[PDB]
This record gives sequence, structure tokens and C-alpha cells, in this order.
Amino acid sequence: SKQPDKQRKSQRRAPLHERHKQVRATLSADLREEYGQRNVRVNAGDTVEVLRGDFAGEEGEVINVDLDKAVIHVEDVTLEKTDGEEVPRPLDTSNVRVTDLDLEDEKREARLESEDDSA
Amino acid sequence: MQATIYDLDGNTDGEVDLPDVFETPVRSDLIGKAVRAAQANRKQDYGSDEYAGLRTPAESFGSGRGQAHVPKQDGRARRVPQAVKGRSAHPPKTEKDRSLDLNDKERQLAVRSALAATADADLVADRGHEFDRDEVPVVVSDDFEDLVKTQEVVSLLEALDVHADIDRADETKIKAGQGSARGRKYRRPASILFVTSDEPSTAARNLAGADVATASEVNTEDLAPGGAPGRLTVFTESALAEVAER
Amino acid sequence: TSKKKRQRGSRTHGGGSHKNRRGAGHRGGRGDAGRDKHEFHNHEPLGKSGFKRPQKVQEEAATIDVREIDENVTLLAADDVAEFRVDVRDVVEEADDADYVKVLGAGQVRHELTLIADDFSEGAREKVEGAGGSVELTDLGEERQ
Amino acid sequence: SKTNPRLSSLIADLKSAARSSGGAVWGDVAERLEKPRRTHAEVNLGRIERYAQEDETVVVPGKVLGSGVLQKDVTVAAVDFSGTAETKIDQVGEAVSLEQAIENNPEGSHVRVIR
RNA sequence: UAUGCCAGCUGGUGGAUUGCUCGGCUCAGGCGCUGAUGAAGGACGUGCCAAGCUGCGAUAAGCUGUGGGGAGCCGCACGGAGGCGAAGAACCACAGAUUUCCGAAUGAGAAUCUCUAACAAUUGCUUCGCGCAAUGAGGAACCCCGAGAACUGAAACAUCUCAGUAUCGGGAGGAACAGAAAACGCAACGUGAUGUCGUUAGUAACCGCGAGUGAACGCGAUACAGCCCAAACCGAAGCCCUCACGGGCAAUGUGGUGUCAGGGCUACCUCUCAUCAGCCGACCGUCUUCACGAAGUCUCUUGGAAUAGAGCGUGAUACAGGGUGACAACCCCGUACUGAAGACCAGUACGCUGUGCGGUAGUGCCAGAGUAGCGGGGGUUGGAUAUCCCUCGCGAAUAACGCAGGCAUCGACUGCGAAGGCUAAACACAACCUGAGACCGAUAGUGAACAAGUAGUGUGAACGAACGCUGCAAAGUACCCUCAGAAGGGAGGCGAAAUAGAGCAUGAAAUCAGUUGGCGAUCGAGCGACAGGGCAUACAAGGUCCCUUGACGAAUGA
RNA sequence: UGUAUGGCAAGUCUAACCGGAGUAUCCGGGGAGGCACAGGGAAACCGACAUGGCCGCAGGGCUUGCCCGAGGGCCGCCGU
Ligand SMILES: [Cl-]
Ligand SMILES: [Cl-]
Ligand SMILES: [Cl-]
Ligand SMILES: [Mg+2]
Ligand SMILES: [Mg+2]
Ligand SMILES: [Mg+2]
Ligand SMILES: [Mg+2]
Ligand SMILES: [Mg+2]
Ligand SMILES: [Mg+2]
Ligand SMILES: [Mg+2]
Ligand SMILES: [Mg+2]
Ligand SMILES: [Mg+2]
Ligand SMILES: [Mg+2]
Ligand SMILES: [Mg+2]
Ligand SMILES: [Mg+2]
Ligand SMILES: [Mg+2]
Ligand code: NA
Ligand code: NA
Ligand code: NA
Ligand code: NA
Ligand code: NA
Ligand code: NA
Ligand code: NA
Ligand code: NA
Ligand code: NA
Ligand code: NA
Ligand code: NA
Ligand code: NA
Ligand code: NA
Ligand code: NA
Ligand code: NA
Ligand code: NA
Ligand code: NA
Ligand code: NA
Ligand code: NA
Ligand code: NA
Ligand code: NA
Ligand SMILES: [Sr+2]
Ligand SMILES: [Sr+2]
Ligand SMILES: [Sr+2]
Ligand SMILES: [Sr+2]
Ligand SMILES: [Sr+2]
Ligand SMILES: [Sr+2]
Ligand SMILES: [Sr+2]
Ligand SMILES: [Sr+2]
Ligand SMILES: [Sr+2]
Ligand SMILES: [Sr+2]
Ligand SMILES: [Sr+2]
Ligand SMILES: [Sr+2]
Ligand SMILES: [Sr+2]
Ligand SMILES: [Sr+2]
Ligand SMILES: [Sr+2]
Repeated sequence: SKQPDKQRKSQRRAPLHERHKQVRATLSADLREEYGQRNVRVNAGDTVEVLRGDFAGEEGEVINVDLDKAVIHVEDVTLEKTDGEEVPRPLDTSNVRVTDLDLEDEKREARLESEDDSA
Repeated sequence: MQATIYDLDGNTDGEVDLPDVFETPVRSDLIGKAVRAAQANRKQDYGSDEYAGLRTPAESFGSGRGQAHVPKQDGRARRVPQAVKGRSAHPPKTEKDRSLDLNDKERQLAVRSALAATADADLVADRGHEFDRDEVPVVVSDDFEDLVKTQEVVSLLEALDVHADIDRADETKIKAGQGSARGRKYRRPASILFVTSDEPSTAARNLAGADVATASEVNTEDLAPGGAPGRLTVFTESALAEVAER
Repeated sequence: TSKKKRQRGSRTHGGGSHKNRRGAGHRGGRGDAGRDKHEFHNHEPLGKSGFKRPQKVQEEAATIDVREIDENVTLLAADDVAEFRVDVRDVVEEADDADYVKVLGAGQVRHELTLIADDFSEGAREKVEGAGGSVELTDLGEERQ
Repeated sequence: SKTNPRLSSLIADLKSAARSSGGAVWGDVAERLEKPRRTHAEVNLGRIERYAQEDETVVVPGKVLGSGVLQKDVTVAAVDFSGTAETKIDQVGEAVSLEQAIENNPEGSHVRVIR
């Protein structure tokens, strides 16, 4: 709807299968041309480059993708705890760009390559 | 008077008689009244729950306990308008008629007057529209209705030295107040009105501040948004002719 | 600014003493209370008067004055122009939902008119004939006897 | 206060004429037009035919209506005429706006107020 | 200078204010029954850890299939441990399995348990056996049939009013009810089932003729649709159960004919496309869900962060809305366009099968009784003599008759066939789905943005609150000192900010601690207004002021 | 029932509702019906000054007191 309350509500209360679209990131120029898509559902295998936070400019492998909080963990994009331990600093996929893909899955690869359905 | 017709390239292509209605004396008061009505007539009825604050058997103790005769329940004041959690004394009411009537003749007169304000370049500029042109309204060939791409209309507007207005409307304002919480965060300047004859221009509609309309049903609000006369308009040769007998 | 808008701060909002605006006592009873007692003034006096005949036995005539007919002679060019001949039945509005058409004699007749209607007033005949005109009673008009 | 922009101009023009030219009627008509609408003149042709005379402009500080018959060849000037009034008047004479009258006769001579 | 007064400053307390919205409120569109095949509701269980909510049912936050979906997952819920998923999990749609006890609650009984085969109870059919079936109870309101106040108004009050309202009993449905004239009575050479909407109209009518109450015909619309018995004349030519055999029903009449364009019968003309029964069975449209889906994440500056400013550039049948570390068409979801599915329209329209319309002549063969109608007594209604109904009593005709047309009787005229029955559509409501908003914005708006009908109150019926906000990211404070100490304190670390460190954005007033200025232990009380002195004063946002003299010089005036 | 403003004017307004569309807005249509255009009378029933006289404000005219004088005022007269 056009109402802000319903818009935010449908986004926060979206079922698991609908949360995949909340972890989508734009593709690099090459990848866009190769698959005929502007963006993709970030996977825990893809390589990504940070374009917005304090980590803008850094690249790394996506180590985790949490659908519940619709956020991602990327290698070396971390914060140092008080005890010295190093923990990940979650990222919103919209502040990120996919530079390499993990196509170990036949289904994902087939999904990306087809013209009718995106991925 | 005579209006100059323009082709899809922006070059002069003959001219036609500007219909008599455009000579109708500009009447901002009548136009404003007509707009006030259209705006009111779309407002939805509202009102608080008729039983709000009344769902309590609260009673007053009366005299004897050194307290005000205010209805209480479980030691809490209830129901009365001065009591927190009590009823609303004179709240909005659903039964209220929020519509405004307007005589057909009086409204039609305003439509004609708004049409005429469109023919005065000084007025159109006074309203706020940005454009480098002497003639107004802008008249174009019926082939305009065949355009498909928004950008092909941009080319035409630039060629007609009327695109400056779209730049003016290409600035959204984030309103002050709680309208934001109800879906009314943005607002923007009103730009060009495109009046065609068969179907509203799909190609011109997404233009910043643009409004599309058809000659048989274009209204006072199309011609004078917010009640302000003199909107920068662009008719279609056929539209310009049909708008004559309104 | 309106009167209402100026009331905040007045306490009484123009009611005088704050003891005034209470219940129906301030009105002398609800509605038409006291119409024969404390508030009898300017009130139609009590009582019955006359009678009414049944609505389906009542006749409703459609009337028109010679003045209206005469002032629009040239305009009524869609009606016969003899040595003007006019059937009033085609002139009067509401003639459909009326039992008959009657021509009354208010005003002047500055032309020679040949009027056809279901009835005419004495003055209507005097005036029409007086300006060299004639009055023609319809078949339905053939009741007076 | 008046709401019609054109009525306001008319009154301002009537005043300007009365002050600048030798007019007194225009200023008279202006004061009356400044009064509430219900007091404004609503005159039918019958009254014009009865009190008007040729070569003396009829001035109506209001609006002229179509009831009655006008035979005299008179120039009638008013704030507004009904569609029928203007038609009947133009047949035997001439209907003119109070604005034209101020232009042709700013001195306001040989004219009769009718209401 | 103590006790202390006034104002302020630093820190509290408090939670106003401003900003924010997971909730409300209201409108609109769609849709609409459930239950003995045991519903709705409740109880008690059910998780590795499990109190609450949500889910589920001993197969217990779940099992199976199909399609979708996808590299993650294990609800709200951001822990730990462990586990599941490419044998395609999660999640979603559709379908199915499981589904304790109480509950209409139905074997008997019982405060959710117990006792010894159960449709308890009332009915229909009946193989007379619970063998086959029905009922019961629920549902936001709407709807239909019954029972039916008072406060109040009349400035008292009784008729009247509030009002057939509140409330009670019974009952159906997705809508109900009504409905094919013993009509209307713009009286007509006229209308033509019924609702409903607009109007007729506050009109006619009622009424301590007071206060008040209050239609209809018609008209303009919406939607439109007309039929079935009883009887005549036929007389078993019939119906129900069963696969069949067979059984049951039915001469107290199954079945044919027939139903006011009356019918039947006898004698004819002609024709059917009416009707009724049944088969087939949508388009379009509407509501919803879903697929697809354009174009920048470029430079510089500032910043913790660029969606900012400046510069350059792009799409647009897409410049609705939302999200993203600040104002985003072009970063993400979406949005336009096009397409797909389900639901409703509707088992309707159309088409089809069977049936057969209709007209003449004759025939007093048939056509609904405690009725029509009248009287007594009530109620009700605008119904007045002329509303509708109840009750007591009386009581007809037979179409060659009868009823109606707003008093009665008789005649005339016009209309119409009661005392049998069915009937789609157009209209009410809002539970449920979706959408919308010049509505409210946490003492508001729901009682409820939170544990909400929660906590809590009452024997019970019933009553009933309050509680929103760390941060960009938990980076949710390591190590050390102190201490009885996982307390607290100190130091320290993180962050733009801890005066963001847990009811953790902002942080008013009342008010409290400390402190600054002024006053203060010989002096008097609406706390001040206006004049004038003391003391006090960082900047900014005000820059004037004092004295000599001179010029001007009103009233007044030496 | 007043009042101010605005449209139209011997008329004026549409109601329900219908079509369109940019789909609660809006454009077109819809005059059923209401009020106004005649009154008086319980009713039956009958049915009026588009001006006949005199004052005279505003305004106009003139040769500057004298004319024409809407509205207004006092009468006639007309309908019942
Ligand atoms: Cl009568
Ligand atoms: Cl007049
Ligand atoms: Cl009729
Ligand atoms: Mg692809
Ligand atoms: Mg409240
Ligand atoms: Mg504000
Ligand atoms: Mg039992
Ligand atoms: Mg009383
Ligand atoms: Mg009564
Ligand atoms: Mg009903
Ligand atoms: Mg009394
Ligand atoms: Mg009543
Ligand atoms: Mg009737
Ligand atoms: Mg039969
Ligand atoms: Mg609250
Ligand atoms: Mg705080
Ligand atoms: Na309550
Ligand atoms: Na007190
Ligand atoms: Na309303
Ligand atoms: Na008072
Ligand atoms: Na003390
Ligand atoms: Na539904
Ligand atoms: Na739990
Ligand atoms: Na189940
Ligand atoms: Na049973
Ligand atoms: Na049995
Ligand atoms: Na009283
Ligand atoms: Na009393
Ligand atoms: Na009474
Ligand atoms: Na009629
Ligand atoms: Na982003
Ligand atoms: Na009744
Ligand atoms: Na009786
Ligand atoms: Na009748
Ligand atoms: Na609160
Ligand atoms: Na001082
Ligand atoms: Na009419
Ligand atoms: Sr979750
Ligand atoms: Sr969660
Ligand atoms: Sr006492
Ligand atoms: Sr007063
Ligand atoms: Sr009271
Ligand atoms: Sr008296
Ligand atoms: Sr009519
Ligand atoms: Sr019909
Ligand atoms: Sr019968
Ligand atoms: Sr009679
Ligand atoms: Sr509070
Ligand atoms: Sr510290
Ligand atoms: Sr002096
Ligand atoms: Sr109209
Ligand atoms: Sr007079």
C-alpha cells in the first residue's frame, strides 16, 4: 500500500521465503552483463565490496547471511570487543556490491542464467 | 485570437482560431470556490468511537467524603470529559456532512474562467511557472497522442522552451508535521498540464509535476491547481477545439 | 474573526449570569411548552376551524393571465397567426397534471387574440374582446351550465 | 466586503470617473454598489419602458432582467444583464456595460437612474 | 555571621516538551455460515534447557503428498549446548494424517473425573433392529416471529409522549422477510407481482384538537420473472428403499389432466417454441494473490556514517509508498506496463432435450367456511364512521355467485376472484480479506501500541489498570585497585556521543543537594506597580549615558 | 428565520439514479419533485394596477431659481 505503517509492517513480518529479497545486493558491471540482471540474492560464498559504511572500499567473502535480521557478515569487516576478541559488523546488502559468485549450486546457476526468472 | 500549432519537432506548422472561452474574464474567486469544493468532496468522514470512554459503570459518591462529585470506578475517575480516560466532549462526528455543493452554472463558469487564465502569459508566469515563451497556451499537433517514450516529450518541451518548468517541479519537499506518519511525507510544485483528446498522455504523465487530462473532462483543478489561475498548459489541436464547447 | 472564535476567556459566552444556561427551564419548557400559558404571545390561538374535502373530489385548475400570453405574442411564433390564434392549453405549464386550463384577466391585451381554453374569467373576456379579439371555449370547457 | 474582482474594479472606476470628470452619478452608483447585494437593483424591462426616454441613457445600479416589453429606443447601462434582457434590449435599442458608459460619458451627463 | 528569603549556576529527582510509530478510530470495496463425520469455547498436556504468548495434540512449536521457494534453518526471543538441510531443509499454497479430557455433549454419573455397551431425549421412515435418518449448540451485527418497561416530554399529570425504544422468549440465512391482485381508484379509452432508494410530505389522517404522532396512491430510479396445487374429467396408468430378490406406501386417491391469457367435458380450427422438468454451461467484470520489471551507488568538500552542498551523468507507460548509518526515480523492496492463478458473479446467461401455445361453439361439470360478514370486549394504527390484530358470541353465497373502489343500505358503473403453495434480482450487517484517511500520536487514540481483558477487586453477576524509544554497529565495558562483595566506588577500554551504560533519544516545572549574587539575628504582613538610590554583571544577540556652556523655549512665571 | 458574499433570473435547483473517466474526487446526463411566477374563501366558487392623481430624496437637465424626477410617501382603483 501507500501507507508507511503497512509498508514497514509487511517488510518486518515477511515470512522466511520472502526474506531472501531483503538480502539482495547490486551486481558489478561485468556480472550484470553476464547474467542480464541488475542485482542478486547474496550467498555465503560470494565475494562482495563495501560501498557505504566506515568499511567503504573493502572486499571480502560473505561468511554468513542471516534472513531473520536480513543482514550479512563479510570476512574482515569486524569490530574489536572489549576483551580483545574480533566480531563481525553486520551489513545491509544495499550498501554492498557482489563482485564474484559462488555457483556450486546447479539450481542457483541455472536460475541466474535463465532469462524468464531472476535470482 | 489565433494560436500557433507546433509539430513534434517544435517547428511552427500553421495556426488555428483560439476559441472564445479563452476570452472569458479571469475570475479567481469563482475558480477558488470550485477548487475548494472538489478538494472537500474527496475528504473522508471520520470520528471517534461513539462509545469511547463510556464503557464503565462508574458512579459518583456525592457529598460526604470530601471529594468532588466525579464518577469513579475502582478509585479511578471515569467517563466525564474532564477525567483522564473519560469521553471526548465534542469530538469529530461521522454523521457530519463534509461535502460542499456547487451550482452547475457556477462551476462551469469557473471551468471556463480557468481555461481563459491559461491564455495569459503574464498570469501563467505570476502563478510561478518557468518558461521562455510569449505565446500561451502551447498548441501541438494531434500526433502528440502517439508518443510513447517520456523522453521524446522532454525533447519536444525543450524545443518549445517550456521544459524549464519541469526543472522547477523536479524538487520534492519533505513537509513539516505529522502528515509524514500518515503517508504524506512529500509534496512538489505543479508543472505542466497536458490536455489531449482520446486518452491522457501516458508519455508525459511521469514528468515531474506533470498532470494529464482529456478535453471532455479536464476540470478547474487541472487548470488552476490549488485555486491559483494560469497554469502552464499544452493542448492538442483537437483538444483545443473540443475544450471550446465546455 | 467570528463571534464564536472570540468567546474563549469570556467565561459565560454571552449567556449573562452563569446560572442562566441550564436545562429546559431556561426555555420555559421543551418545544412548544406554555403556548397557552406563560408563552401565549404570538401563537395561533387554540381551536378547530372549517373542514377539508377529500383530495380526489378536488379540482386543480391551471391558470394564466392574459398579460403573460400577450407579452409573448411574437415570441410564440410557433402558434397560429391569423388575421394571433392561440390554444392556451399548449402555452400553460403543468397543464398535464391539472383538470383544466383557465385564462384570467390580469394586465392588458394590446393585440387581437383568439384564445382557446377550458374556461375564462369575466374580465378575461372583456379584455380580449375589447381589443378586437375572440374567446373560444373548448369541448371540455362546455361545462358551465 | 465584496468578493468579485470585477465588481471591485467597476466600483473603483466609477469612483475615479466621479472624482476626475464632472460625474456625480458614477459616484452615486458606486456608493450603492458598495452596499449589500440584496439592496442592489433587479429591474425588469417593464420598468425601463415606463420611465425611460430616448437620448437619455438608463443607468441601472444593479442587474436588468427579461420580464415585460421594451419598445423605446434607449441605451441601457447596467452591472449585468440576464441573457434574455440583453437580447430584448438590443432588438429595439442597445444594452451596454457600466464600464463602457464610464468611457463614453465620464461626465455622466443626460442619464437616468432606474431601480 | 547562624536559622533563613529571592534569583541563578552544577548535579539530582521528575517525565513535560519536541521528534518517532509495531496501536487505535473511521470510511470504502470484497466476501459470508459452522456443528453428532461432535462445532464454537474451555481444560490439561506438548520444547534439550521453557515461566508467558503463539502453535500444536500422546505422531503434540509438529507428520505426509503435490506445486512454489531456496542455502539456509531450529516461532515471539538478540542465550548456551546440540541438531537439521544438495536424499533440496526453512518458508508458502493446496490437499491429507494425527487430533487427550470437558464442552449441544448424547450409556449412567461428575466443578474437565469416574462407573458398567450405549444416536441420551424428541421425531420421520422402517427390513419394527437405533437398521436408515432428522433435531439440539455456535456466530459481529443484520433478519423474521413472539413478550414488552421506565426514566423522559407535556415545564404538574392521568389520554398522549419517550416507544413498539431498552430488555426478554423462539427461529432462519448469507442475507432475511415480501411477492404474481377478491390490487390500485392521478375515476381512467388509465396502472399492472415484491422489496428498496429519491420524492410525494411534515402533506392526508390522529391528538387533554394540548404537547406531540404521522402514512398512502402516484411519480423518478434500482432490479425485473413469473409460476405450482386443491377440484372438475381420468382411476393404479404412481411413489420410496434394495445391486437384485424382495419390501414398504397408495381407492381415506399414488399418478394423468388443470390453475383467470379460468379450467374441465362434447364438437371443431390451428398450432406448438408459452410453461414446466432436465442436461450443458461460460465470456466479461469485481476482490484477492502471484510472476516479470528501466536507470549512478561517479568526483570534490563536510561528517562517525552521504540519501547533504558543489560538479558530471541516467531511466521514466516506473517522479506511489517503504527500507538503507542524514533530504534517494536511478543502492534494496517495490512502482508503470504485460502476464498468471483462485474466489465471487453462477450452475447464472446462452445453447439443448422433452413438453406443447392458442382460438370457436355448446355445457348453471369444477374453483379453498366457522371463512366473507355482523355484534360484545381488548390492543394497535395516521387510519379518522374509513388501520391491522386478539378474544367472546353469531354467521353466507356458489361464478346466474362473490369481494373491493376510505360512513351504512339499494341500484348503476369500474376493478378484482379471498378463505392452498413456491419464487431469482435490486436493499441490511460487518465477523472475515483488502484498500483508504484535512482523524489520534502513548494522561491521545480502543479498556488494551507493552503481560490486555494482563496484574488485580468481588461469594457471584460483574469490575479492571499502568508499563513505547541504548547505539551506525553490542563494539552491551577486558585488565587493575578498593570492598564482606558477580554490589557499589576509583582508574581504564568502546563509540561522533556513555551527560547514549539498560523505563539507557530529548529531559520542562514542582522540588532536593551543593554553590554564586543581593538582603540578613532592632524589626512588620497580598508578596507588587511606578520613581529613584546600593551592590552584582565574560562574549553574543541592545548602545547609550553624565556634566559646563550655547540654541530653541508651551502653559506658567519671579 | 435572518445576514454577508457568489451564480442564474420569471425563473431556479436538481434528488435517487445512469454513462464516462484520471474510478469515493471529477466530466456529462437525470427537472421526478421543491420553492417562486395570484389571490381570496371553511367550502362551493370566483379571480387582480405591464400605472390614473399629488407630494418628493438621490440623480439628470436648464438660460441656476425652474423642469424631468427611478426608489420612497399619500391616494385612487382592481380581485375575493
Ligand atoms: Cl378542502
Ligand atoms: Cl421590476
Ligand atoms: Cl395509476
Ligand atoms: Mg538471468
Ligand atoms: Mg479517552
Ligand atoms: Mg509540530
Ligand atoms: Mg455422561
Ligand atoms: Mg412531565
Ligand atoms: Mg396514539
Ligand atoms: Mg426488509
Ligand atoms: Mg398543558
Ligand atoms: Mg407513531
Ligand atoms: Mg392508497
Ligand atoms: Mg401436475
Ligand atoms: Mg491509553
Ligand atoms: Mg534519557
Ligand atoms: Na470496561
Ligand atoms: Na480534594
Ligand atoms: Na457524513
Ligand atoms: Na452559564
Ligand atoms: Na530551626
Ligand atoms: Na467473508
Ligand atoms: Na515457554
Ligand atoms: Na487439527
Ligand atoms: Na443423531
Ligand atoms: Na430403531
Ligand atoms: Na417538566
Ligand atoms: Na412530577
Ligand atoms: Na391524545
Ligand atoms: Na402523472
Ligand atoms: Na543503501
Ligand atoms: Na395497528
Ligand atoms: Na371483533
Ligand atoms: Na378496488
Ligand atoms: Na504511556
Ligand atoms: Na537596581
Ligand atoms: Na419540473
Ligand atoms: Sr524469525
Ligand atoms: Sr527474531
Ligand atoms: Sr448529606
Ligand atoms: Sr447572547
Ligand atoms: Sr444535564
Ligand atoms: Sr390561557
Ligand atoms: Sr411535471
Ligand atoms: Sr416487472
Ligand atoms: Sr378460489
Ligand atoms: Sr358511498
Ligand atoms: Sr504515563
Ligand atoms: Sr570511566
Ligand atoms: Sr519666551
Ligand atoms: Sr440545472
Ligand atoms: Sr409609486
